[PDB]
Amino acid sequence: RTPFEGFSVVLPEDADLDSAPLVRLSKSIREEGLEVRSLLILKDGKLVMERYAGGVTRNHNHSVYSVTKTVTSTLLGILNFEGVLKNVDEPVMDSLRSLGNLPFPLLEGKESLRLRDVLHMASGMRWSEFPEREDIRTAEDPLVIALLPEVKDKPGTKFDYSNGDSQLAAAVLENKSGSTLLQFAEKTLFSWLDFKDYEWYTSPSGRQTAGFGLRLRPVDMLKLGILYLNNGNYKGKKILKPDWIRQAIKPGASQNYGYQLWTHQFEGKKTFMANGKGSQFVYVIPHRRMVIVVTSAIWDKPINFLLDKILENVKEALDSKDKKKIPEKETRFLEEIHEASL
Repeated sequence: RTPFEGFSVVLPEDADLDSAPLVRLSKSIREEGLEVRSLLILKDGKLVMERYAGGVTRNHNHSVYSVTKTVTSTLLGILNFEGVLKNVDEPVMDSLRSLGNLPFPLLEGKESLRLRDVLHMASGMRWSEFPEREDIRTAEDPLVIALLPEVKDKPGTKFDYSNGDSQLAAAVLENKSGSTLLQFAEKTLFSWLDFKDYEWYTSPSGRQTAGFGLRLRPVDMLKLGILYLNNGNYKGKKILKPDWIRQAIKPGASQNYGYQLWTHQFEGKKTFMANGKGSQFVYVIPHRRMVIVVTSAIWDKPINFLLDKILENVKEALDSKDKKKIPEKETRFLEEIHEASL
């Protein structure tokens, strides 16, 4: 029960959760052979489950893949809080021209793209049809790769899940901040939330990749969720404007995609999440004051499989009549968590 970087560590029952469905969840993960490295559940500010796999400890980091997109959006949010980024309708082109060193053929046809359009994965650049889309992972300059395609659909109208759009969003951040993604994060988000043992893929150009490449501790993923849960406040420090969060969670071109994050529902009520391939999640449930964090290596199932499983059992934990603290229940809980660790 020793507090962990601000967080009280408690039994599910201490936060009005039945531990039994959480034990069943953890057992089901094991016996279905699901490679879940971390599963953290926070409720009412208390860390009620902290499940690590064999070899994984509190201080290990994990590739978070598309969770990186949400971090990118958060950093733009911070620029908005600081007043530097006034308006999501400003053309991305203003930032591209200001950065410079970008040949005109990369810029041609992109004069209408708004920051909103790239945040929404709605640039109109058909990333899904761009044969060299994987080059953003290895090229000298990811921004150059992001600018190779032409704008074909009216910006803001067509959803196409794109690392290129994330990178164009990051260009706005670079121009307005004077810093790369990681540089700005270390001045702001990562400093303010006391992140530890993070790493972010840095291309030869010095630019980070906006859509992927960040590695984080699960506890740091949890803090990112807390920041949104508390409407842009972390431990009494204002970091995001409420208006920014409101816009960020509003569906754009896709009925379920805001500013580099997904909307969802739990108990019929609006929720939202960062997520990444292989089943990485930062899942925020405002009406229950909960954040759920997951890192995994599940490559043979869609990410909704693990998400739905977790949410089913969390619902059972909330609805259960059996919420009394009983030594037998503590032991089965602690023993299952131990087993998962082996």
